[PDB]
Amino acid sequence: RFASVYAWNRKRISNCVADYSVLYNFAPFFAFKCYGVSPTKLNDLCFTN
Amino acid sequence: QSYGFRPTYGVGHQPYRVVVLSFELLHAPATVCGPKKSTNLVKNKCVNF
Amino acid sequence: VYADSFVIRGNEVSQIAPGQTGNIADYNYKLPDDFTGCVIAWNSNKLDS
Repeated sequence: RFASVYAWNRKRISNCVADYSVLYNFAPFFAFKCYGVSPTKLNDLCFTN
Repeated sequence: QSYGFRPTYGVGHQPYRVVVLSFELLHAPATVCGPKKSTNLVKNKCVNF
Repeated sequence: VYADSFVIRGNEVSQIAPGQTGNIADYNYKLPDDFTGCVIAWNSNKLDS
């Protein structure tokens, strides 16, 4: 039930350990353009939120 | 792990056949070349080579 | 010139590139940072089913 674009849900991420490699087996992933940190060098960082 | 595959699976997990062609474009006696008909050699006379 | 051919998962097609990190660019097939060459990819679902 992904929300409509005019009312987009914003899910906050609390404290955890995040590995951005299990994502690739969740969706077809047509486009993965990432405008900040490089997608490949992403498991090696810790985020404020 | 294996790659059992069926048409039922969706986009992104479909097998992409990929071939990379790697060439060492460097100073050496060339082996593979393009389709250009070589001309005669001219000496002691300003030309484009 | 060397033609290295294989077939991989679609989400990993962008991972066959110089200086990338992940399951396939660290453990399966790594491409050098100063790679010069072409990469060609397409689908193969017509028979891989």
